[PDB]
Amino acid sequence: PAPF
Amino acid sequence: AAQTNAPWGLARISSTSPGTSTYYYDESAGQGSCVYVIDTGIEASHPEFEGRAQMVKTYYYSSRDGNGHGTHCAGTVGSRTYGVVKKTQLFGVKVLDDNGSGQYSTIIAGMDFVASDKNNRNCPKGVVASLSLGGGYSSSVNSAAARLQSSGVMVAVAAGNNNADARNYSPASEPSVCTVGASDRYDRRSSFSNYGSVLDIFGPGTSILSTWIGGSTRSISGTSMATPHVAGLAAYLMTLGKTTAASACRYIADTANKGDLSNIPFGTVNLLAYNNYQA
Repeated sequence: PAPF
Repeated sequence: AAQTNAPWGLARISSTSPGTSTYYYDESAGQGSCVYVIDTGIEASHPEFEGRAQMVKTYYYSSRDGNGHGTHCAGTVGSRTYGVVKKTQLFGVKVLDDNGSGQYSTIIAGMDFVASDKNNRNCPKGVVASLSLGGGYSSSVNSAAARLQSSGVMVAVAAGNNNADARNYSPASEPSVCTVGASDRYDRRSSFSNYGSVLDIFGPGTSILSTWIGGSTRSISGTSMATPHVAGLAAYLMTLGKTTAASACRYIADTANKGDLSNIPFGTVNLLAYNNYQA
């Protein structure tokens, strides 16, 4: 998946 | 130095107790260090970066931060008002698109990119890479983070926001990098913060005030927000000569506020980034  | 009425997390990091409002830090503030914010890019022209920020590689059509997450991250790392390290050099690696997503191969390429690019930049005190991103378990992502780490860059990475064991969770689970959990204003683990034994430390991640695109500011929450406080703290500490890229995570854990967080599960460290500033 991606930003976090 | 002190920043009055600072955002809470800045104050938290330089405090042994929650509730304070001044951020106290050493005036060196990260100068000489470089922090690669591997994200969505950074609005380099935002007044708050005062020209210390610049895009170095994009994997997209533009180098621009059409998201803000990146600018937000870059700001807690080192904008003037909202950053941990007010004088650090920011380099933007847009591995993320304007929507905040991207592919592991592009994130892994951004990481190899930085491991190589640092060799042609002047970062006398160390290089940090802040990665407020992640996804499901990937041995190649982990791996890239471990090569980046081993090339001599302090890798700070978000634990993630699933209120789960970060062991799942890449780059978060690469035990050689620094896995950052999030905390709130009251010392509680951030309701969304990942936990587990691979975490190394916790930083303020709940409603963090930082720079936004458009030349503005906005408070947002996340382990993405805690990561840069610690990448920012790593850069500050490295410019201070307290640690190195290779042992900055270990050093932040060893000098942390211990046992202060509440809602820390058995197995997870109870450690809060602390700059240990003394006036």
